[PDB]
Amino acid sequence: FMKIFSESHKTVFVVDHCPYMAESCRQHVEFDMLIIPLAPISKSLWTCSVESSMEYCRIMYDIFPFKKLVNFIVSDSGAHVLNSWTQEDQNLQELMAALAAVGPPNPRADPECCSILHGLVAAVETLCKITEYQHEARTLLMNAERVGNRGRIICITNAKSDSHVRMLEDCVQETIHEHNKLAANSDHLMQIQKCELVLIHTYPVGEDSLVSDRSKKELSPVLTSEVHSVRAGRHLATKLNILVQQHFDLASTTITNIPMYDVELLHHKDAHVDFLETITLKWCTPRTNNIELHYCTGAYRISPVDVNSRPSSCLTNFLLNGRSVLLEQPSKVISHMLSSHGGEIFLHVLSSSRSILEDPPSISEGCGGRVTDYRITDFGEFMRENRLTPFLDPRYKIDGSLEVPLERAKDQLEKHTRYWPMIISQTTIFNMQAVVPLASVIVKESLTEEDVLNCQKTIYNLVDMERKNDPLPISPKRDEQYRIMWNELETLVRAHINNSEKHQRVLECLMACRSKP
Amino acid sequence: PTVVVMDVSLSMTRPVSIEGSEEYQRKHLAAHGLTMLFEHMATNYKLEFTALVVFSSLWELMVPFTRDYNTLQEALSNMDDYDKTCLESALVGVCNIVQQEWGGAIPCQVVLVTDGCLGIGRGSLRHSLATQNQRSESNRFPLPFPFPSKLYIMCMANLEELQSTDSLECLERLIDLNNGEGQIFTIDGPLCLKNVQSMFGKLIDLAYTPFHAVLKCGHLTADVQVFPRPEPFVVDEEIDPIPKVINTDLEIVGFIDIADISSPPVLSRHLVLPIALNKEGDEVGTNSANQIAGKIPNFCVLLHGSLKVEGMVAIVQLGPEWHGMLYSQADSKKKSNLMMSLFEPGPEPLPWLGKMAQLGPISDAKENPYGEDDNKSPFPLQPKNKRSYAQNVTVWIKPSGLQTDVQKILRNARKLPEKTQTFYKELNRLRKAALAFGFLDLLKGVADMLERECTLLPETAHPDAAFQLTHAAQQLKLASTGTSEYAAYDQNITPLHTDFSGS
Repeated sequence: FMKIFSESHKTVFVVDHCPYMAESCRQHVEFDMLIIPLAPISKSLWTCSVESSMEYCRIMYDIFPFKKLVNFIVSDSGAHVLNSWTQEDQNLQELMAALAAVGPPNPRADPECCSILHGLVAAVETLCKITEYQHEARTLLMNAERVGNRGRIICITNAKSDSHVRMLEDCVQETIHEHNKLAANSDHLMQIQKCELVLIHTYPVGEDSLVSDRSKKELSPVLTSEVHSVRAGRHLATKLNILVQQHFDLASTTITNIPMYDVELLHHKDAHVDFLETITLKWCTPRTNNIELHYCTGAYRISPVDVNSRPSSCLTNFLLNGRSVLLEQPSKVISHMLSSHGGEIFLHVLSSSRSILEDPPSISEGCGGRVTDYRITDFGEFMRENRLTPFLDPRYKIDGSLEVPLERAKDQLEKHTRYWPMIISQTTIFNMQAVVPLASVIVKESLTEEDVLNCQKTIYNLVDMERKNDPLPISPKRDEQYRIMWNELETLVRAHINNSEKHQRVLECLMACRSKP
Repeated sequence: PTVVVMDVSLSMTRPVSIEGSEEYQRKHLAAHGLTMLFEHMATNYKLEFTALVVFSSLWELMVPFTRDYNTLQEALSNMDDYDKTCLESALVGVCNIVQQEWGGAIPCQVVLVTDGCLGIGRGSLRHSLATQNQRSESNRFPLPFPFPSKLYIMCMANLEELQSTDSLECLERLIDLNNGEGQIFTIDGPLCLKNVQSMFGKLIDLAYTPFHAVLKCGHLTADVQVFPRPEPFVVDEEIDPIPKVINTDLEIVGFIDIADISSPPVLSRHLVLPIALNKEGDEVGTNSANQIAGKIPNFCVLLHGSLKVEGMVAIVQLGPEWHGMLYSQADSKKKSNLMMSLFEPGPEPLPWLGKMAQLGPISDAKENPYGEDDNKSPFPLQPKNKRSYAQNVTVWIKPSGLQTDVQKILRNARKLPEKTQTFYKELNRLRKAALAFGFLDLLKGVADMLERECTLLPETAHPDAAFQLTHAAQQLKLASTGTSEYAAYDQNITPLHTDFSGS
């Protein structure tokens, strides 16, 4: 098997575009609210199936931005693949434009050779084409490509009878069998080790279904089939909403007590593994200054079931603005947190039980706990000056084997700590404001011309201080103070003379100006 | 945490040696072994929580989870004697007291001390192992433990005695029911204090040896202890099968503000505490020793103090393509010390940070990305494509979803030419969605509603409103036909360039 390459890696939709799909679902839509009100209108079976399948892909793409690919196929007199397996083609906007280009089914059109079988064959053929992720796994193993290739075919059509449905299953079974032989003898295709066929029969409301439900049946060691009979409109969309939760192991979470109804979110089931069908979490009133760093055992992307409803819009827009939401299970228990990360909303799993790290040992009773003069302020500035920042394009400062940004950050920490006394009483030059212009730049890789001038001006000022006999923070004699001060400054400069030739000249300036060694 | 399950049944009162080689009973060598364990914990594994459970016909939580290993030691003194054994019921209690305190994600080690004599009958282990399949959820077997567990069984009976009565086979069956997570400890020789101490000494080396490491930030170093000892991590058994252990040298590679790290998902949290070592790597002879170490400046104190004051975390390299963070206790009214969390192994554990290898120093940047007043931040990184909730999407499945779009179009239709731009953006928004879904009848219905709004325009209306409403209503009907006009997805409805403004 392959873990990421299960059935949900490849999903192929097959919707029929035949004239009979233009039939009205006979479920009235009230668009005009309050004069004589306009007559309600109804959607076609094709519109109902395109709505439900696109909503299926909306929830999947939010929760799985990568590695869960879709191929959308429409079937009439032929098969039309609207997008490929590439991650770039996993785009709802581009799918809507393609669906608009094929247009609605023409009721007064030739219904000959118009069949769902065209897209069903195309579904089998694209399942044998390699995805980008599968192609990369093949190149790696060269365990020599034990790469799994599984898929799922979701087919929405209007079938004649159960006999007609069984014929569709047998055609898919025979097509998988024959094309696997062709895929085996091809250098750029893969056989279908497992395939799940989901046949969804939809029909207008008020009629009696000509197709009956049938549970999963093993037609082949590769193919498992399963049929559904569901009314078009709200019922058909509810079926695909349940199917998207089963196909991708999704759980439901309902957030209550939202001050501004209730909001339902979909996410991977692992977000509720720690807790123990819907999980009700109460909105906790956000304190103006709560804990900034929460211990999190898991963060899972979400997707709102009713993305455009006002309660769900108020919740999502609240998170997108920058504020987080704590969630409570009905003192009290805060178990989850909703937080947006650059526009992407994750459901954070928090810890509710007692911490095994509670009541830690006292800092004061451990090693170095009785030292009172740690340079906490200075080292805090050290941390601010050594903060990390993302680099997108590969960069350099010479030429050769490329330079890694994190290695340079690690290297800067090495240079910055070649001389860094941890306590106040162990240093003199790092307690003097006059040394800052030199100490802050002498640790650099190379010195600019203004850096050299400031290093020399620093050394020149220290000579003025020694002549005026200014007191020094050394933590004893005035002549002994500057001797120790010069030795410490010499130690710092010598720690970096190999950086550049300008560093060497700074030392030459120091040795000539300091009190005679 | 640790749960000690001690057998106090009648068989534990049998002599250790019928030859009179030693005076102890089975329960006395059991107490001596657990004394050795508790004494080791009290000095080399102080922070471990340990509970004591005794069991016979009934089981009782004698000491709840505690770090006070004196009270655990005192519980082994003058222990009462009882009767039969009921091992399964006590293991049910182990599941209860563990989840009731720590949940189901914290690794716990269960130390079962018994002589293997579990009898025959109702509460016997031989019967419980035989009736493993039945009863289903109402009376399910406690093994495997719902939490990550190790089942160490300390046998107060030699190998020859256990084999002579099939008792050893039942104890081995318990570990197999725990997916092999655990180990049987037996003595293939004379039962005595010397061999029992050797037995518990092997348990100590296996399950309670503290994890030593070196915390480094450039040339600033400190010998540290990582508690609890990190569990070896296996990613995917098919792809990457080697268990990952964190690097002994914990190299800090940079710092990130707490607000930028947000609240990242981590594998586990661990306290990082300095330890006093000497020439041979010995930990200072395991009050004069701590007083000397207390006056030696330590990098952990400086690091933790600065991390808390600055509200920052320190990124650590746990290994190749494995990173974590060091931070201070963020609840400000609890006790605080330095601790470390491990990220999911890989190059991009956190999307809002990007690839960890591409995080570099601000010195290599052209401008300071955090701002001169430290008022900006290069974080969070944003995903290349927006999500459905951070972007305009059309959903007309529920009737209230369609009525919301037409009401936003109607509201802006009654506010022309002020809201001309948003009126035509919401109009083309519904036009494109109707062409994609094949819901052309909606275009006819909306166009009829725009014609009604134009006729119902009050006399106190701007003159341009009537022109744009009929223009939008007519161009929407021409799109509902399907014949190539505005039925194309790309051809938007543009407003009429009326000259009502000042020429």
